[PDB]
Amino acid sequence: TLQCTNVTNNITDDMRGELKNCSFNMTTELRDKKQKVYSLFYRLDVVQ
Amino acid sequence: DIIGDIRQAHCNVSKATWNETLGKVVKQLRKHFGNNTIIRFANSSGGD
Amino acid sequence: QMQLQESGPGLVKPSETLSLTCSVSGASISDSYWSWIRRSPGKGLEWIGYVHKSGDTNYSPSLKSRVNLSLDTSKNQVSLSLVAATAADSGKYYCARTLHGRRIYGIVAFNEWFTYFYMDVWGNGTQVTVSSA
Amino acid sequence: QVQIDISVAPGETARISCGEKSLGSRAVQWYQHRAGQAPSLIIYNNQDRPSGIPERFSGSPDSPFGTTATLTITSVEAGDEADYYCHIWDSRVPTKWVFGGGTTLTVL
Amino acid sequence: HVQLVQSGGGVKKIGAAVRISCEVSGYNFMDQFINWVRQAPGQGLEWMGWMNPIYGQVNYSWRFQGRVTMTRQLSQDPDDPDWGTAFMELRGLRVDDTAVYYCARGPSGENYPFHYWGQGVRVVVS
Ligand SMILES: *[C@@H]1O[C@H](CO)[C@@H](O[C@@H]2O[C@H](CO)[C@@H](O[C@@H]3O[C@H](CO[C@H]4O[C@H](CO[C@H]5O[C@H](CO)[C@@H](O)[C@H](O)[C@@H]5O)[C@@H](O)[C@H](O[C@H]5O[C@H](CO)[C@@H](O)[C@H](O)[C@@H]5O)[C@@H]4O)[C@@H](O)[C@H](O[C@H]4O[C@H](CO)[C@@H](O)[C@H](O)[C@@H]4O[C@H]4O[C@H](CO)[C@@H](O)[C@H](O)[C@@H]4O[C@H]4O[C@H](CO)[C@@H](O)[C@H](O)[C@@H]4O)[C@@H]3O)[C@H](O)[C@H]2NC(C)=O)[C@H](O)[C@H]1NC(C)=O
Ligand SMILES: *[C@@H]1O[C@H](CO)[C@@H](O[C@@H]2O[C@H](CO)[C@@H](O[C@@H]3O[C@H](CO)[C@@H](O)[C@H](O)[C@@H]3O)[C@H](O)[C@H]2NC(C)=O)[C@H](O)[C@H]1NC(C)=O
Ligand SMILES: *[C@@H]1O[C@H](CO)[C@@H](O[C@@H]2O[C@H](CO)[C@@H](O)[C@H](O)[C@H]2NC(C)=O)[C@H](O)[C@H]1NC(C)=O
Ligand SMILES: *[C@@H]1O[C@H](CO)[C@@H](O[C@@H]2O[C@H](CO)[C@@H](O)[C@H](O)[C@H]2NC(C)=O)[C@H](O)[C@H]1NC(C)=O
Ligand SMILES: *[C@@H]1O[C@H](CO)[C@@H](O)[C@H](O)[C@H]1NC(C)=O
Ligand SMILES: *[C@@H]1O[C@H](CO)[C@@H](O)[C@H](O)[C@H]1NC(C)=O
Repeated sequence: TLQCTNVTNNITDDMRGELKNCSFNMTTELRDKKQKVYSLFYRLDVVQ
Repeated sequence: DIIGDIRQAHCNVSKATWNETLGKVVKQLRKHFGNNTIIRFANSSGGD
Repeated sequence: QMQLQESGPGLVKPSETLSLTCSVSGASISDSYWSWIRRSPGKGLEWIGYVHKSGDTNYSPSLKSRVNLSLDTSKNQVSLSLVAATAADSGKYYCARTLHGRRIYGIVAFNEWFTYFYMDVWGNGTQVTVSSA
Repeated sequence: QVQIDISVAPGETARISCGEKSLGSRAVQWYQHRAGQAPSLIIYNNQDRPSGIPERFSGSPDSPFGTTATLTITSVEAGDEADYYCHIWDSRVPTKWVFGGGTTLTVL
Repeated sequence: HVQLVQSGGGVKKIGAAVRISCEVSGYNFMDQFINWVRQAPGQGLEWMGWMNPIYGQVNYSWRFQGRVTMTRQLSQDPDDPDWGTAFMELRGLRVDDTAVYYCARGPSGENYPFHYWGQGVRVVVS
């Protein structure tokens, strides 16, 4: 579940934020521990 | 992290060449539908 | 070559309007935008807002409902009015001339630019001190 | 904001900084404030300057990345003692209404 | 065989949207364009366009452009990859289109002329 927000751009009302800044959890090499990483996705790769 | 400016990816087509090519296409299409007829294009109207 | 004359009593009881008028002498009110700046101790001078040519002024988000601006054509002057003033807004006021700015970095047809305003002629400033006594 | 005290030896250049570098195309503003006299602008664009003010001052052009807005004072003069304030216009991160952290320049 | 059914007729007040569903199975759904034919009482058949479920292609008539949406839904799981549902949403209808709607189709490899037809959803406006 990507906890995600809007890029802090100078957008207008019509010009939607075409980059969504999403942060989430992932499993590293050590199977016991889980890390939190962030990335950027285009608007057509996330559904609510 | 996105560095620098944020813009919208875009395409350009040279107007004179495009208009002349569409004129040629109209000329050749008018042969298969009779000489005196009207042709008007319109963008795609749906789908994925 | 315009001299901006700031007339203001500089004293207003708490919870009342603080009104000052920057009268225009050298030029006409419809030559460039008019903006206002407030300097207070503890922070740098703040760009509190501006007035558009068509009277469509803009204010800072912090004090959008606390301060008001007006422009009159019969008398060449601009008017600023604080609403429900407290003891923390005392200091110095400047009425300044501002010019339109248009720097382009993307493609105009798709927007992608910003309108920046700057300063080229300032007033000599006025001192306002608001307190109970 | 904070009146940080920076002094420059006469005859040598000085470099003043404005904090909180942005991450896009910029339009920089740089104003001065001298006690007892009317404040006036110094820089209105990175490589464009107003008339009347002598050539001694200049600003950093942020056309390449990593070039923070640094105010260069070349051939300093005893009359340069003032307060220097920055008003940053920034593209990605939103409009900065309040001027940036100021500096106090004094001549030694 | 060639199984095709309809759903969602009825009577509606002017100014509302009529949804008509046509659900098809018994054949691979990728091909075989759906053809949406409207039949108005007292007159011969009229055609209001067709849809292609490969990519939701549409091709309307000279009258309905701006009033119709020929949407589709494929099968998500490969368990039953040949269960298709073509939806037609009609909007802002005038009082003069009380009719019956059929979702016809065509032969193997082509689209003209129609062989199979549907029982037909009847729509009336009040
Ligand atoms: C598909 O088609 C679309 C059609 O729309 C294309 O879209 C266009 O895309 C381009 C870029 O891809 C965009 O370019 C920007 O344009 C804006 C708007 O300026 C326009 O108008 C100017 C008018 O200037 C007047 O004075 C000049 C003197 O300088 C004079 O020469 C001129 O005749 C005129 O009288 C034009 O000059 C300007 O052309 C510019 O284009 C060159 C592109 O690389 C540029 O390098 C040249 O200098 C030339 O001036 C344009 O037509 C420009 O403002 C913008 O350039 C500024 O912003 C960038 C990004 O930050 C910056 O790097 C530049 O250096 C420049 O910023 C200068 O000015 C700032 C003012 O505050 C200053 O702060 C900066 O520090 C910098 O100042 C210094 O600059 C140079 C750098 O070396 C230095 O030498 C100077 O001395 C100075 O100190 C962009 O160029 C178009 O806007 C856009 N739309 C249109 C309608 O064109 C699309 O590209 C196509 N795509 C494909 C794939 O085909
Ligand atoms: C093909 O070209 C036509 C040219 O008209 C495009 O029609 C226009 O499409 C836009 C965006 O879909 C419509 O704007 C929308 O209008 C509705 C009004 O109900 C509003 O609710 C939306 O918020 C949006 O503003 C515009 O009205 C429409 N114009 C007409 C005359 O139909 C069409 O979108 C193009 N299609 C493609 C796939 O490029
Ligand atoms: C995407 O969200 C993350 C949240 O973790 C941002 O990361 C921090 O963002 C703040 C806000 O400016 C910075 O002060 C921190 O330095 C950032 N931390 C790290 C480790 O990067 C991230 O900046 C956001 N992305 C964008 C483009 O703003
Ligand atoms: C990533 O994992 C961490 C913990 O491993 C999550 O932190 C907590 O997650 C629980 C859900 O199990 C929430 O109820 C808590 O509210 C979370 N803590 C905080 C401080 O929010 C975290 O939510 C996961 N997701 C992300 C994006 O970090
Ligand atoms: C970001 O995009 C969303 C899209 O729904 C929009 O609602 C929001 O106002 C934008 N800005 C922020 C700061 O979330
Ligand atoms: C396109 O080319 C034809 C060639 O005859 C010309 O008549 C027409 O004016 C052109 N259209 C435009 C928009 O230039």
